[PDB]
Amino acid sequence: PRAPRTYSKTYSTPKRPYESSRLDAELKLAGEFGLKNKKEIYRISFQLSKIRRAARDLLTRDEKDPKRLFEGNALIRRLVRVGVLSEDKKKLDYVLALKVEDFLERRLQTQVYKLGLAKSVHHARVLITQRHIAVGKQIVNIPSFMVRLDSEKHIDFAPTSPFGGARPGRVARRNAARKAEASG
Amino acid sequence: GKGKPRGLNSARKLRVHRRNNRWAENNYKKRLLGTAFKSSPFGGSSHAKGIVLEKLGIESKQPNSAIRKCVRVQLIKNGKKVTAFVPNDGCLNFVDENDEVLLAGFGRKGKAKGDIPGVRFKVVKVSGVSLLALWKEKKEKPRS
Amino acid sequence: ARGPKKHLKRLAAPHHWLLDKLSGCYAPRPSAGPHKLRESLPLIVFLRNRLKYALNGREVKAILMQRHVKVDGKVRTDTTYPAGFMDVITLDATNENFRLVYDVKGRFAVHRITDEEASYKLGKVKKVQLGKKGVPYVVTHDGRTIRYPDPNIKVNDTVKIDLASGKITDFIKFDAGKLVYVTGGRNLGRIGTIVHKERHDGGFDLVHIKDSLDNTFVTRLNNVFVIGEQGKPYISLPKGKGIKLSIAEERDRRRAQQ
Amino acid sequence: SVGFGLVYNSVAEAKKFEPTYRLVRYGLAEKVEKASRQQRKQKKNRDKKIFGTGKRLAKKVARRNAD
Amino acid sequence: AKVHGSLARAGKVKSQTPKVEKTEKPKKPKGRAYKRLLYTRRFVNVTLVNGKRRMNPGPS
RNA sequence: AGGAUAGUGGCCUACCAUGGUUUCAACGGGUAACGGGGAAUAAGGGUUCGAUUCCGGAGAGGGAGCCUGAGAAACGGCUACCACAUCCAAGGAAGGCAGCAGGCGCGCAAAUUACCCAAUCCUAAUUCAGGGAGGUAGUGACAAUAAAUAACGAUACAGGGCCCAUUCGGGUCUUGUAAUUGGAAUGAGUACAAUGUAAAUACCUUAACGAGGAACAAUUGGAGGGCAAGUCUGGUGCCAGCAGCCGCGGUAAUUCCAGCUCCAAUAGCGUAUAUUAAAGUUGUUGCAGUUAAAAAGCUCGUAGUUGAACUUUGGGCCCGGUUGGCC
RNA sequence: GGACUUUUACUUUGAAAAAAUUAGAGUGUUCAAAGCAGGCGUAUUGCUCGAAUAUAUUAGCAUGGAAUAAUAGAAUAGGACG
Repeated sequence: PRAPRTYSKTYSTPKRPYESSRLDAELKLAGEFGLKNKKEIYRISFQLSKIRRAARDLLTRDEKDPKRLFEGNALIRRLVRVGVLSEDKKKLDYVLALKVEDFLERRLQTQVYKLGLAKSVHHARVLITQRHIAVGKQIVNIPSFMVRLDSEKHIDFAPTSPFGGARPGRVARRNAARKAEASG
Repeated sequence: GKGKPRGLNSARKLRVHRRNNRWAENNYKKRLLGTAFKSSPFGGSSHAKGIVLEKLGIESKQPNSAIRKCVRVQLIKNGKKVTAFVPNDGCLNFVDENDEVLLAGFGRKGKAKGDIPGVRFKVVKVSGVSLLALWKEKKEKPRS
Repeated sequence: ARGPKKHLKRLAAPHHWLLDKLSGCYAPRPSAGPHKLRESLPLIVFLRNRLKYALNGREVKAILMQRHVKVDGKVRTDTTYPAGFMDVITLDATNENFRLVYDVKGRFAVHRITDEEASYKLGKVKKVQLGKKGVPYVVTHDGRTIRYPDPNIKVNDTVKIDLASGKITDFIKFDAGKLVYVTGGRNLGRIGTIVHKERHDGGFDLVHIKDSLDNTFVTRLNNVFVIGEQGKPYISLPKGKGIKLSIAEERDRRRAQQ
Repeated sequence: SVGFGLVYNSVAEAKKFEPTYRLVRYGLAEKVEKASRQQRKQKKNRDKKIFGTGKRLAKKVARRNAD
Repeated sequence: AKVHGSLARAGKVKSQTPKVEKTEKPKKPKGRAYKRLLYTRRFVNVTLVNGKRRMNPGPS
């Protein structure tokens, strides 16, 4: 009787499974951007495919089609707001062209690595999941973020964890107690 | 020409012609007839319990020479007699007799898979004990 | 099902109440009243999901029972009474008077107004007849049944009422070139200045209607609601005045009012 | 943290308007003890199968169970 | 068919097999760590690029 | 015409005319048929499913009947019969879980005999009570979302640019290869607590406690092809067994059974069955009919589908809107 | 209002087609699936956009057209204007 909660995925499996080209390309991407799951890769490709289908079946339409105008401008707006797209490419053909590599570089983990708080994208991953980070004034422990660039301006380490101070560390206190006992 | 009419007020002819040709089609037929439910042993069910009665040493179809170590089975809801391929090595000794086993099909939708003639089904459990588990000793069978 | 209904689920409750598909799988059924089921706003959804003056129906029953509230000049101490179209409600607390009208987005708005703008209302005549003993009478769109009006007052007209009695302050007839208000369809909330009409004797009197941006449309003569004459409305009107700008125009509006 | 706060015009106003669980968790009142809901329903079914006060049935059951 | 026959030979080679057991080794990387190993094995590790990139070089 | 109905009316009766539906598939049978809103799936067209949270219907073990009532043909209401089934101090008496829990049986196949009315709502005379409606928690890998299992510095090797071009010396820096070593690093789980909630139990918060892998240990399929992944070791000897299709095995097995290695996906993976795409192998879009299955032995012919051309063109006259086009 | 309004199919437009769903606007549930909330203050009086829009088959009503397809028309004129 309680109206059932909608659920819908955010990915789609490959049509044809075993294509060595596909597998090696997406492995390159996983091994450079520090990923664990072809699930994640398929997910991002599925989002890209959705927006690309929209792009196709929108540029099919004439100019000044108010549907085209509103939806394409909103699409531009969210793509510039997330930063996968630039601040000067709003012609919808760049949208036809955009890349999973663009999505991945706009993710948080490799962003962290570019900003230099990691020394390795995997170091960024473990820091994210161990909460040695916050993008605004609230901690986040998810790599897949799709930052909105205000976060980018506002990045810092976790205030409530070392590398932003406020505590020496669990094993830090452990080592300190160890040396206190040694001196004792 | 071409056969099939083209007029704008002959949809009846079209529907009935296609109806007959779909009866010539395969799956429409058994679907509309309920062969899986009225004549097939399972009743269109994915699996089925069963009682072994004896063992069988079916020889293999050509080009091959072996014995496939299958068994003879009876069901419960229906009481029809069925054969089932004890798939792997030693599993017959595991499933000797009287066992209230579970059966399923092979994967060819009412046909035999390889050199196993007359057989569409195999065994998947033994009184609620899976045969791969028995075969790899991750578990062991209730004795009785 | 063997008798009258008593319950109401969510998702059979109408759209324009904006009741949420979560929060318990049952909804407030409007008990019978001077207005219909669907074009009606229960006081529970009003107080609990327009003002947030309360959070729960228990609180709302406390309010209705302590009688800060009154409709038609009467307390109306039921939690699910139909607050219909055009209607007046008066709250001693805050000395407010809310009016129940529509918005162009297809919703019951909340029109804050004064005590005299409450003390008069508007009512569409639903029909006219002759009661027993030769008493001519009429009946409105809010179940109000009124005796000895002007013979000039005929069907599809509108009346402005005292709200201390059911008597008339004045009336306005139906004819080409009069200001109206829409109730029914995609045009829920429009105000579109009758330009002409058409009969189709046998059913569905239709009316061609356009608002002051030249923008025209067509509506059913029983869905429209005449509010007086062109220019002056007999009441104060809500934000928009029944315009239905484009999605992009409204986007720009709010982006100007960021 | 983020929640909802509600001040009343006075303590008595709060006591009359607010929920009993809220008042008692604040400590302003006493949570009345009850038995199991099933037990309330059980005695309800019992006295539904009983009719009247009960003194007559008591005297009758006494005179009957005397022997 | 020869529906009966040598049902005695069942389990022959599985019984006759000489039992050998899995040697020990450390627990390996999981998830992204494993895929990191795979990328750095396949591309920056140039261990087998002879003409066509085999993956399980039999002792040659 | 009359009766009944709350009301029209073969709804029923009296009398009367003998009509009414039908290949434009009536009527009869079957349905693993309640219907719809909708779901999967796709370029389009489409095919399939849809008991199943919302809408309308039907039912309360099968049938019939009826009282009360505004409203029932009520079944958590009566009467009977039918099949079920209970208590008997054997005279008699009381019932219909396709309500919530729960049990037997059926099976391939399916949860606790729990808490609460805190909310959502409903009901009563009524703010105050009641509500297995409902919410809550438990079982729960049905399905969906996020995402740990590990990482980082330096120390033994191998590189690529540049400088010296002072040889093969440095290699500044590389990026990995490592029975190298160190740290910091929090989580799962433990929480003191507060918060959570009707009370809670859970989530988040954070104390205190909680890793170096022996730690806290990621499985499921497979390695001949389609289809990515061993010319590796031992065993077996067309036997045992593998394999969707092809096929492997008859003493050097790249397929079997084990060890090792390697690839695929990953807290999921496979398997069986049904269904869609694939499938232009249902073909309206858009199939084939000489020989591959298929042109009736030939002709007539009703319904059906289809059916030659023609009947107002023309020009002028103005008008004002959209598009650009000077400015 | 009196009036002749011979018939259709077709085609255009509109009213209407219960929500949920679907597509889709906006929205930082810490992202996401979701949901429809939220955001901003001088944070004491408080202020404030929202919860769009689209789709809705045939059939039914009105509906501009008059190409296309048929469709009867006054012939041993009971023929129209009269």
